Amino acid sequence: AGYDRHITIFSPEGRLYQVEYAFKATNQTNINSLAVRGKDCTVVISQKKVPDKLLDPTTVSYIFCISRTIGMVVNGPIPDARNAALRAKAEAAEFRYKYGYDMPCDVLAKRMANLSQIYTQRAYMRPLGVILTFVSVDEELGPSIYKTDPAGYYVGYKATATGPKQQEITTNLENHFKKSKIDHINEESWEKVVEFAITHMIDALGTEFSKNDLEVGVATKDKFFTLSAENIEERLVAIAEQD
Amino acid sequence: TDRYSFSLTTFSPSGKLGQIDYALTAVKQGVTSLGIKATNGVVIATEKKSSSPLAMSETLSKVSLLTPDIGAVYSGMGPDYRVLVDKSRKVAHTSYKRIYGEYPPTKLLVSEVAKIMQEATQSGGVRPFGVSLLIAGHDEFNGFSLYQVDPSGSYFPWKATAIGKGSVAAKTFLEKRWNDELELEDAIHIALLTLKESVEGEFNGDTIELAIIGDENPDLLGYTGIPTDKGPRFRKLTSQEINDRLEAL
Amino acid sequence: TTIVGVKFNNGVVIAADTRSTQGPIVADKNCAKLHRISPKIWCAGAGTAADTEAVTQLIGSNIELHSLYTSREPRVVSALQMLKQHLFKYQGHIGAYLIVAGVDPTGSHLFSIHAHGSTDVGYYLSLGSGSLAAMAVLESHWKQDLTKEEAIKLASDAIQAGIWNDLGSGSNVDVCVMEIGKDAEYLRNYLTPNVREEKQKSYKFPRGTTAVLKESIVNICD
Amino acid sequence: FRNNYDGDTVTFSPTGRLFQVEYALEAIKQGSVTVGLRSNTHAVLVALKRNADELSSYQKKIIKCDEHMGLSLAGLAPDARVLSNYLRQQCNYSSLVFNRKLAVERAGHLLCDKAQKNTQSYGGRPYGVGLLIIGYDKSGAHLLEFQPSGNVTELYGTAIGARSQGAKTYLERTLDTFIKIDGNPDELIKAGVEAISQSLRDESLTVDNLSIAIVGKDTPFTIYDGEAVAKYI
Amino acid sequence: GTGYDLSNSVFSPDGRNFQVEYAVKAVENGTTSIGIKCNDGVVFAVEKLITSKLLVPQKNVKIQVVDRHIGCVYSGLIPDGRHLVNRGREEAASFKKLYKTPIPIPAFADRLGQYVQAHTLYNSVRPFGVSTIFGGVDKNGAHLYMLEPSGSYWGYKGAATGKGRQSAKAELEKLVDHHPEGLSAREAVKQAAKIIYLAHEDNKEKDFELEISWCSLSETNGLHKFVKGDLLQEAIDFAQKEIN
Amino acid sequence: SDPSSINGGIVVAMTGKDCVAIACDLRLGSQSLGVSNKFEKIFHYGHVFLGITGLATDVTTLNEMFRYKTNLYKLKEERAIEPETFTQLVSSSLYERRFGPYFVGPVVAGINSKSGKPFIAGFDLIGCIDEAKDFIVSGTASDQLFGMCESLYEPNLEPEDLFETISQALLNAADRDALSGWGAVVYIIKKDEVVKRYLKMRQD
Amino acid sequence: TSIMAVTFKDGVILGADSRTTTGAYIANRVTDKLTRVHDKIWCCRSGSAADTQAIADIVQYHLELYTSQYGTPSTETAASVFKELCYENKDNLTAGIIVAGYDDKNKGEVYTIPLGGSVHKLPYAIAGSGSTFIYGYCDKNFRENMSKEETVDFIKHSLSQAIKWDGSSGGVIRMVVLTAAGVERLIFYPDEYEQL
Amino acid sequence: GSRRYDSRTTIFSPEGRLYQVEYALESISHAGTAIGIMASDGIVLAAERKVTSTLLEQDTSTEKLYKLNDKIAVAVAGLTADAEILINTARIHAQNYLKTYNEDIPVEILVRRLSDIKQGYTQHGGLRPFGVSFIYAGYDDRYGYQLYTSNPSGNYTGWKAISVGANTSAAQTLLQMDYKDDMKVDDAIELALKTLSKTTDSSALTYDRLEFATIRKGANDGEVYQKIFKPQEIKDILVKTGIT
Ligand SMILES: *[C@@](C)(CO)[C@](*)(O)[C@H](CC(C)C)NC(=O)[C@H](CCC(=O)N(C)C)NC(=O)[C@@H](NC(=O)CCCCC)C(C)C
Ligand SMILES: *[C@@](C)(CO)[C@](*)(O)[C@H](CC(C)C)NC(=O)[C@H](CCC(=O)N(C)C)NC(=O)[C@@H](NC(=O)CCCCC)C(C)C
Repeated sequence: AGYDRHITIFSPEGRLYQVEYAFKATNQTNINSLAVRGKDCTVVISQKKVPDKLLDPTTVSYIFCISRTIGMVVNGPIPDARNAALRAKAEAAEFRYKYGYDMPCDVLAKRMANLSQIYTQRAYMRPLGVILTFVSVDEELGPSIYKTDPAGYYVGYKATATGPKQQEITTNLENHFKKSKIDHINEESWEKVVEFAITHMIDALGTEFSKNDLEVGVATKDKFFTLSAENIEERLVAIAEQD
Repeated sequence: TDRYSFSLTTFSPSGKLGQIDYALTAVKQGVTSLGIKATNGVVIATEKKSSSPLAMSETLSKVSLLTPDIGAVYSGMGPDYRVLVDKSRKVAHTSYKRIYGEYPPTKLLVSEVAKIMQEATQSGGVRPFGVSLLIAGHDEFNGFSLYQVDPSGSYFPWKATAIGKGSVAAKTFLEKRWNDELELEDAIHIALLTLKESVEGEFNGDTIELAIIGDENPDLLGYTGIPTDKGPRFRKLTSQEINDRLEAL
Repeated sequence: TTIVGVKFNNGVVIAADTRSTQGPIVADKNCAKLHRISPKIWCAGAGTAADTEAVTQLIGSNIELHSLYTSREPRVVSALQMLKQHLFKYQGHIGAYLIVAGVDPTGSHLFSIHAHGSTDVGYYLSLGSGSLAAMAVLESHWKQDLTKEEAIKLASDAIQAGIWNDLGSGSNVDVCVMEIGKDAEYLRNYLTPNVREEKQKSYKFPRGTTAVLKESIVNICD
Repeated sequence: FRNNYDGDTVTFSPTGRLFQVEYALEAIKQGSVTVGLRSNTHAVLVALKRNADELSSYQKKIIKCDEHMGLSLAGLAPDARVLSNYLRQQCNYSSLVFNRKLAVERAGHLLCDKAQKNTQSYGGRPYGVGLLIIGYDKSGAHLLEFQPSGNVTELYGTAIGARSQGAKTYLERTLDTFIKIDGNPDELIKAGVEAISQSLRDESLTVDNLSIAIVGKDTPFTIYDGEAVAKYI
Repeated sequence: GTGYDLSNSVFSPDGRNFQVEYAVKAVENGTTSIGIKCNDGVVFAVEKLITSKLLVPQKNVKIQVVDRHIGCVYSGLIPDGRHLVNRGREEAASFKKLYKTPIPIPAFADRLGQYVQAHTLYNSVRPFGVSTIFGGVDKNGAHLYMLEPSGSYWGYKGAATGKGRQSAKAELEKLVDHHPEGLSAREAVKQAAKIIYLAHEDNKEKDFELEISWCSLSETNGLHKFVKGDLLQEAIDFAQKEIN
Repeated sequence: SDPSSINGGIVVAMTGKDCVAIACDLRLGSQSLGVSNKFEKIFHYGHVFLGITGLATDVTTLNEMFRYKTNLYKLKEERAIEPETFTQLVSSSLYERRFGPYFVGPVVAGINSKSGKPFIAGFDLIGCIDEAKDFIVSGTASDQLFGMCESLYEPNLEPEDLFETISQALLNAADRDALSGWGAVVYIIKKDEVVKRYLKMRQD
Repeated sequence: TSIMAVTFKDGVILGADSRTTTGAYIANRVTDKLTRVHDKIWCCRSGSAADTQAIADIVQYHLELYTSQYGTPSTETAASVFKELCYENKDNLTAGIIVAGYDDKNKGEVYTIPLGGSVHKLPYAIAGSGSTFIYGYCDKNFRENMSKEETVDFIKHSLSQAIKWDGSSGGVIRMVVLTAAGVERLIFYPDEYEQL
Repeated sequence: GSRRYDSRTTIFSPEGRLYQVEYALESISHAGTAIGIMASDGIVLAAERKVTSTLLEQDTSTEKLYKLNDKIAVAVAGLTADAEILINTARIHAQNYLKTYNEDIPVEILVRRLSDIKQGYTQHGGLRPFGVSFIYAGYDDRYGYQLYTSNPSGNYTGWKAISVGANTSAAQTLLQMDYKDDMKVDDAIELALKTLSKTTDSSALTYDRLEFATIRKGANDGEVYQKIFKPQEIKDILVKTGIT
């Protein structure tokens, strides 16, 4: 009648309250993110909020380069976020050394989601208060988005969004794929896919963005990279010409 | 450091093992899955409950192959199932195939899985697994078999059964329809009808996962040469193969 | 042993003899030196017989579990990395010499591994005591852009060089063909050029030739 | 309030306090008073010893660590035995490996770091003793104060123990005097006697009651007891 | 029922680690300290509460050095800050051992960061009771960091923590605006003395000592070095002339 | 010095029309000293017969071991071990001691109770499976046996016939070996019944 | 083996023969002894085939992990990793390695790591059994800040002498060019270099 | 730390009772009833499964009866999951014995060892006890036919007739009323059925709910034989006694 809420053991109802409270933690940063697939690319967009005038904007990031091909975006507090990243990087390097080929997106995801499950069963480990979104252009499955949570769950997406205002972005995208019929963004270049993602972020959230409000990651054939404030700026000049 | 070297499932005054009772509650909350055994095959089926209209249902397999002749399905917590499947595959090699050069019989791989779940009942600092499994398989000496494995670690052989949400109403539906002279095509027919009572939404090969343990599939082996190798008996049906039996249902 | 591996335009072929020895005496006149790792990755083994058979199985077992974990077809480079790291670990005390080849979603591959764990890559390779007899044939008849049938011929010819010319090689020729778009075909006893000639006499003894001291029935029941 | 946050040292109070550490501090306040004081030439320890009966012995408060360094204790005696021993090894190691007399400033950093590891890990209780460490290394005379929280402080003079606030105001008042006592050990010991009696209340300090230690330039660390301290009464 | 604040690794129903927030309180109770990043280096300073006339001047050092190019100062529980530097010192030496090159500041930050996050993961450990301000000069320019008990760390133009964190930040933000084109290494030292003196209003009952250090490509040759004698007296005299 | 050469002893297995035969000599010696004329080298676990030559302590151990392992197998599987499967359990068991092996030369013989197929197999000391359709040989006079079988053997022999052939193979091979002989025994195996005969040979 | 790496005005070039032997039998005549540990850091392998492969695989791993966290490693760092593996396991390895890499700040850099596990930074380095014969040639020919054409010639002439005299060296001459422009692979066949 | 969540499974009550042993024994009193009766010419084991379904498979099922050995067998009452862990050591133990002494393990030595494993979880390790009671039925050249019982406490005893599981008090009195020493096996077969038939909480006692075994030495083979009754055989014997 008390401690079934403090460690990772079942409640009378069959629930794990420490897992449920971990999901709640992922929204502490008040930052939304989304991910879409192009013809032969994948784009992650996350909000960049730097509320303190004493910070260095370039050090404030929730997007990580896990490997040469895989990138990861995190919804959650930064120390848990950086924890998860370090492991993902180590897990990636080790896979390549052991198996002789770069770790796929869906495989890395499964791994990190298997680890998350462990913290859900063993009592001395707490779950991490983070939702991890991995992206790549897999040499077998093409553009890929895979997302893991504190429950240990993971699934592949056509597109996804995460954060406090997730449902706004989600319904917006769902309506686009019912309209377009296909399950990706029909565009040749990644530049016009980054534009699409920012456009649908603005149209779903209802807020305009400057070069410092955004943080972008792009996955192409054999390369994941993050855009500078300047590349985003170039991308924001392009959206403000069609409208 | 791990200071949890003591049991987390203990006996309550009444004789109940609290954590197991609760784990079973989680299994009732999970999506319905079932299994039926014909004279010349076994069928396992479940419903793909989608987390978001944006998620791709193919990337999540609720039905899994353990050995070429053995398949598994579940009701309950997905992540716990996943890691169980990983361990179930490994144990089939380490404790059997690396010793005898052949795959474990259905009853013995079940037995190994049961044990893995039992230890989660007694070891220091762990909760039980929150899943019930259905294992369907074939071996040369036993024929076709279907087993149910509970969070406690217990296992029962079944002619037919279901687990999860509508398991009560589904078991009643199966009792009406099952006999000892069923062909495998019939068992699939019943399986689809039994699963229709559980599903409110779309009922097609896109939202329903189904696999069989039937004849040897020579064209699924990947190689020709060895006459004693005739291919796996586990076959997962495609979205299209399911719709073929739903058009006349 | 003699073992060879030849790349052609649309895949790779590997071949081996079937002689097994214990000193100067032939242990098995027809053993299989070709090993399935996965359905589309096969392996030729030379050296310590139990060493090749065991390292083949260990890795094959690991590769199967990997393929399930990842939901992907196994790659030849994976099997290559696992074998070499294992062999290296044992500093050559596991005396397995391997030609590993096959097809995967990244194309066709042909490699070789030594007991100490080093790996070579090539279009044509051979190992074993019959290595030199076979390699001489390969260096003489190999050309680029071989058809499947030309690759079989060459690999088969190379194994024959070992069978006739090397004492640590003989009996039959086992072949396996791995093609890009097809299911790999295993040709056990592809050639049988060493059929024993019919005996001159029969040595069936007239019943009662052997003197018997004691007779009984054995029991198996329970 | 306090009830729930004092079970172990692993737990923080809502205010940000570590109660187990703070109760360990209380064991020092119950301990017998001891005092330190230095000049540029010499560093001095004066300690009041506490007996159980008039049939028991007065338990010793001063320990040698090496030929240039030692300390006085207030609180749990076994914990002083553990901690003084450590510094004896750390002094020993510095000598054998580096042919070096381990400096008193690093003495404190080692005690600070050892004490801290007990305040963060489950199971381990804090230490229950305060230490007044006097030394003479390659940079003159030093005196240190040790609290089982970890806080080590280099001072000219200080006191710990029961009623030790009286002695601490005295040394605070007569700074300009005792710091200039260079070259005359006696008039520094006699300055430390007049310090400790500021913390007396009930008893008059006797010949088997008083314990004095001195280190310095031309003097090594030594212990004075019995009729050898009779002159300072 | 609750009791969510009794065990470290536990999450509250709102998704918080109450034990960490309780450690923050220990830091807030601690003595104030800052860091000023400049156009080629970093300047650290800190308050030293003089309790008695019996505390020896210049003797109770608080700013620590990791390696030769990094320096750290902290508010909160000192022994915890010492422990964090011992780990910092090992971590940097291990990096120099394998990679030859001295550890980059961003690399060193994550090292302390992953170590502090580790102590919010298990019930058998207590979270660190320190905020730490650290940084230095590496292969590409200067870096300044601030590390929280949660494991959070970011790069800062100016960092401040402890008792007088309010007064400091308010004064730090005027600097970032009045000097957008970078501040010099020399200027920052003087300006660090002022910030400490003005954040001493928060405790103006007890006298205090001033302790400053700097790491600067052109002034200290990229090595961490304390401020002594004539430069130190120069910085005091600037604070006195600004406070009046 | 050579552990395979201290105690002596030989074993031979041979297949025929719906039958297998396994045979051994009774000698246990230490170098020149003949010690026991009773030491049998064949064992069975259900219908699966195993023969072992080599260092006799290892023979004795590996027996006890495979009884231990087959007993546990039959209890879990609820069925007797089969020759094909047993062969595999012998290989993995030997290779487990790869770098500190048992100094033995195991031989497996029997009839698959399900398919009715005759089966024999041979092993080296580290578990390399040597599967043959005709005959398998083991022990200190394997050379003499290899020559005997390769000459005397013809396929599809009848139970009575096979007995004559295998016995004459073993006997003449044991008489050219100083460390084999002293008696002998021959198991004739059918799908239903098993017949065990002791042979009359030289005792020198 | 015969192997070398040479710094020049624009960057650095690595060169090797392609022969692996077991005694007097050539196991492989088309070996690539030039191995990538990072995008623009490569190495020259001599000694045990098994040992040098196993070492290089680990270095590539370490630098891959370094890149995830700290960015592009310096050539000096790549040397340190090799040094650590070779020195600390000196008793169990027969491996002599030349590390070469192009940094955009440091231009061209060559580090040599012989049997001991010691590290030496040089303008150019030669190693392998065949290198002994070309000590005189290289010392009298090498100049600092040569052109690409000039350096390719210098390596081509040197390794041809090594191959000419040393029975343990032969096959083709492989080179790898490391500059700001990227990575270039060069191959020279017997009929070309024997005639020099 | 973890101290808070420790049930302390191996402690005494103020009364001097082991909490967990008692609560586990309470668990067993709910499980299906098992009966063992030993006669002059053999031993009988029977059990009742809790209620189940028609769908349930009866041919492949053997859930409460187990073969430990060539000559030893067991009936289970409690968690099957727990029971199999112990049954597997019991099997290993017997084999170890056989490997050592070249003789089949005496029935008591086997029983004692399991009961010692059980006693373990009672005294150290802080783990829960096995929720299992065993009846043992075996033969050896020393005591002949033997019948033992062991419960979670690690205590074992020898019996002429015994029951574990549900309604043992009711079942013990009924045996205590109809058992005699000069009993034939087939007389003891009838008794076990009648006893279960009178304590059954279900409407009727059918074959699909029963498991049956005999460890009878053959009145012609002259050696010990084990027999686990297959559904059809139980179906036949149930009509004989008069239960249809
Ligand atoms: C060629 C026939 C060359 O001999 C092949 O490489 C062949 C490999 C296949 C897989 C059979 N090798 C053998 O048959 C080896 C040759 C003996 C050998 O390599 N040595 C010189 C030691 N033979 C064996 O593997 C045989 N085993 C043994 O002799 C026992 C070795 C124990 C090692 C401690 C078996 C065929 C019986
Ligand atoms: C030159 C060919 C001169 O030896 C090179 O250094 C070359 C190095 C490249 C990177 C492979 N080395 C070899 O080819 C070596 C030569 C033997 C050696 O240096 N060792 C210390 C072993 N060959 C091998 O490494 C071969 N393996 C062996 O175990 C050598 C067998 C020698 C007989 C005992 C492999 C190429 C298979």
